[PDB]
Amino acid sequence: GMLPDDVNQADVLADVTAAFYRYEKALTGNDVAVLDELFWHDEKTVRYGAGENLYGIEEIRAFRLARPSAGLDRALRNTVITTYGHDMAVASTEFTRTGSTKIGRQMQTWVKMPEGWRIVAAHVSLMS
Amino acid sequence: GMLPDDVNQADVLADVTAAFYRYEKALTGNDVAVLDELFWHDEKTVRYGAGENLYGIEEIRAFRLARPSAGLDRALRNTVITTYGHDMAVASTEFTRTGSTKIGRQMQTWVKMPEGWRIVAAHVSLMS
Ligand SMILES: [Cl-]
Ligand SMILES: [Cl-]
Repeated sequence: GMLPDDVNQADVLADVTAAFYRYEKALTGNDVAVLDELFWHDEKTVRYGAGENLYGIEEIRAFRLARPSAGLDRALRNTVITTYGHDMAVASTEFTRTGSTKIGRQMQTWVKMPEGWRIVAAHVSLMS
Repeated sequence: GMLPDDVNQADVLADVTAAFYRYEKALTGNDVAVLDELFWHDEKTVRYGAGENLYGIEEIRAFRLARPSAGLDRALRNTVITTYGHDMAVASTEFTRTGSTKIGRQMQTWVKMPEGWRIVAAHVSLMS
């Protein structure tokens, strides 16, 4: 049960936030090692990206290596990080790019595993 | 703390799965009252839809009433529902519609509140 006071406990929110910005940096720099580190290592993990639907860490890894590295840098905007209790978080952000005209959105659900905070599901898309 | 045994406990998953399909019913039948009941009533709630970025339950409610009621029906595909401990879940699915050629994706993060299972963040989009 999630009680109202259990939302956004300062310390939980600091850990998750650092983790989020660390993922942000790995993503824009194409640090595939870390991008793999931060994702949950399981067959149930899901990543819906702009042009692909990926199920399991195996497919997400294939994706990562097959992905073009040019124009990965992006500016975030309207970022909302909300924690629930001591081991669950939702990071939501919009983003834009120097090249594009469309607006990007990214939603990620983080869970604290024994190995650390891990993204168990992510959806990334361009707004119509 | 989330150990491997805390993933997909039978009872928790049975509940969240039923809540997920209740929402599916409300969405396709445009049961705005239920659609609202099932979303978390808070300013922090976030819904990224195909063509809009909604922040807070008030913005989400406006959207429900402004939305066209025609063609809301859909077919689900590749649905994955994973629960974490006894009070968080992530439901992800693809979907298609009779008319369209594009593939839809929905991802929802559910938290069990005292009033019940509630979607705290949702992202819907068409694969580009
Ligand atoms: Cl896998
Ligand atoms: Cl609000």
